[PDB]
Amino acid sequence: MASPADSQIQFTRHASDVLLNLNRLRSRDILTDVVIVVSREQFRAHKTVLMACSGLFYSIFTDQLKRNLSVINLDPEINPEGFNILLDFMYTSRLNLREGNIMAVMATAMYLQMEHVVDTCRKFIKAS
Amino acid sequence: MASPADSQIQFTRHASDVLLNLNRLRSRDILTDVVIVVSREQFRAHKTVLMACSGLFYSIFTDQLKRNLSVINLDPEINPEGFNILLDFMYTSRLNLREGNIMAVMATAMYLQMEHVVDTCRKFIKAS
Ligand SMILES: Cn1ccc2c(ccn2CC(=O)Nc2ccncc2Cl)c1=O
Ligand SMILES: Cn1ccc2c(ccn2CC(=O)Nc2ccncc2Cl)c1=O
Repeated sequence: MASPADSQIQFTRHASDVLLNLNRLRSRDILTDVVIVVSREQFRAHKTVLMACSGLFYSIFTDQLKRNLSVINLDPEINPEGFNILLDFMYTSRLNLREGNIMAVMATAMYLQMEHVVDTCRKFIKAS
Repeated sequence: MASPADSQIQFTRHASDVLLNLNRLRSRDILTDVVIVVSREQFRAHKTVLMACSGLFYSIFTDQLKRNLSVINLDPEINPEGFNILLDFMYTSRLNLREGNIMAVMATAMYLQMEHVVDTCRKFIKAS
């Protein structure tokens, strides 16, 4: 006895509402379970959201060896501004690309294994 | 120095992709942190997603007194089928309403404090 997801009532704003509420929990540090250290800066997040948005974080936390880490030290060459823009993106679906930050954002998205964002960065370069 | 979310590049499928990947993590029991007990049945979930989708779970886990609970026993009158349909909805944006399940689903959504789903249930009744 079943009901295929395809025949069910679609709530067109549900996914966007969930992501906005996850961002609100991040803003209040509710159930955050990791600190991402990026040179002199620290960013708290939900490992579930990191894994949902990044090949790097997916590959780290899917491994039972690293599943329970509370601190991740990113590569020391990663631009914290680049990382912060992408973390915002993960929690908002909005990507802040500017002439001043495109190379930092693109290099960081390559490291985080966010292929659709890297492609978008290549589109932004083609448009400037 | 800032960039308002409103002037930023919108990824129209990002929120839906995040929610599908959270559902995949739930399907593999990766970083689930609660068991919801509903009479004879048990359902594992992510407290962050429960809080994002339900006034009842928001109010429970926002309280530092209950923030760390690993087990929630729902009211013994809650229909496990009703609960399972709504948990699926939380993780998919798809709501399985049928003549056979509408009253169970609506009663459960009232208990979970999911006002937009209760309203939709009232619309389904008006249409049958
Ligand atoms: C190249 N690459 C690799 C991974 C990736 C992206 C963009 C987002 N993600 C995360 C992801 O797929 N997570 C995931 C996949 C299956 N089950 C659960 C989860 Cl959480 C990417 O571009
Ligand atoms: C009546 N009612 C109450 C709550 C509710 C719904 C539907 C989803 N939610 C969850 C929610 O708002 N969560 C939330 C709010 C602020 N900051 C973080 C989070 Cl996570 C509802 O219909």
